[PDB]
Amino acid sequence: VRFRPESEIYWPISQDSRNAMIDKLSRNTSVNFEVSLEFTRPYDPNENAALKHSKSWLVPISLDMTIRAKIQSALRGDPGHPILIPQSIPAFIQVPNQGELTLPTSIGNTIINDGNPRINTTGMEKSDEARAWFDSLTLNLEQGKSQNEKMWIATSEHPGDQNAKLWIKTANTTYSGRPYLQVVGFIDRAFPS
Amino acid sequence: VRFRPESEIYWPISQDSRNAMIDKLSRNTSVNFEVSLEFTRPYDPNENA
Amino acid sequence: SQNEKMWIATSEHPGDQNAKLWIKTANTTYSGRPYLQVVGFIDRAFPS
Amino acid sequence: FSPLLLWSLLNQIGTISMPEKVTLRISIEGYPPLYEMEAQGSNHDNAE
Amino acid sequence: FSPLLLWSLLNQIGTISMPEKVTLRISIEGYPPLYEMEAQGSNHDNAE
Repeated sequence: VRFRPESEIYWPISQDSRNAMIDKLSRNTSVNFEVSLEFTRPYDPNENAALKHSKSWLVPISLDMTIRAKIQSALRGDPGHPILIPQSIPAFIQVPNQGELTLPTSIGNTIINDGNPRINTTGMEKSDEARAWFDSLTLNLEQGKSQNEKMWIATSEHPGDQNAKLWIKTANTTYSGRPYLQVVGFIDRAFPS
Repeated sequence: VRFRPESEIYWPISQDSRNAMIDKLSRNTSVNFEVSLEFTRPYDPNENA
Repeated sequence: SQNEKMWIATSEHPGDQNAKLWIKTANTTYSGRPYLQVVGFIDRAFPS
Repeated sequence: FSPLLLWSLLNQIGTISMPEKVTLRISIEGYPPLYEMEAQGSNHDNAE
Repeated sequence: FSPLLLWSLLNQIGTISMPEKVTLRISIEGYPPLYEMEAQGSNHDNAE
């Protein structure tokens, strides 16, 4: 599955929703990131309705003041500010017969251990243990001539060592020249009675 | 539950949808207001959705 | 301009205000307007 | 009295988690909404 | 052994078709999405 790096629609935010986001960033509360993935099946006239499979990941924002200030500047519309979300999207995913998307854990052990082992020595909790082999997302706001035109571009970075021969190479677009975001899915179709 | 008084997005109306609303108001037909409230629960893996 | 068009909501309590049956609202930390409030009674003990 | 005990242990009323997402919309019927708002949160600490 | 044969023929695990529509969204919680993208196609030939 290849997604275009640019956004399909412009950002439909109001000034008062954006001001609220910046003000919440100013304090010391807990703000979160969110990545959502969805798969939709055909009609299936035997049981009607299209089966949908969803899963979302929440990545806490660092409590350090400098990172939050950088995020505030990025949302305000400053030129160079790559919002960074570490360990957000999985490169490999599993699509079951019904339910929520599941992570490939067998390949996770191979990637985290073999190659160049990364951290996994600071007594990391079980919440981030199953997320150590994920990719990272960087986001930029190209804006445009006016405030009405505001679009975001995404870009991914492979964990550990790049060009590790475990990665399927990406495309490069036939109109803009930017890489395509890639996800590999393992569809399960042999369903039960 | 506390909602912000302002709106999260701008009004995405077209001139022809707005003109239709005003014209329907001009006559003596029946127009209605509408208020909708929604609550969403977690995934609940026992029964999904 | 016409591209920027937003609506603001505001609520009014029925009957007598400050009737001690109302939970007081907040007042916003960025604009100063009251927050719309709803109190919910969630039911979780579901059956078999 | 074994079926009665089996049934009593098998009923076992359960519980479900509290909502995290609440939405509100105000509109004139048959047209795009005039107002819409969102109130997310799982820590149950923010004012929203 | 007729009930066993009936059950074995009646189980008959089935198959379902592959997805055609995939969506992705990136957002800060409680706000309109910052990015959203679509990947449609049924011929399984386009690069998307």
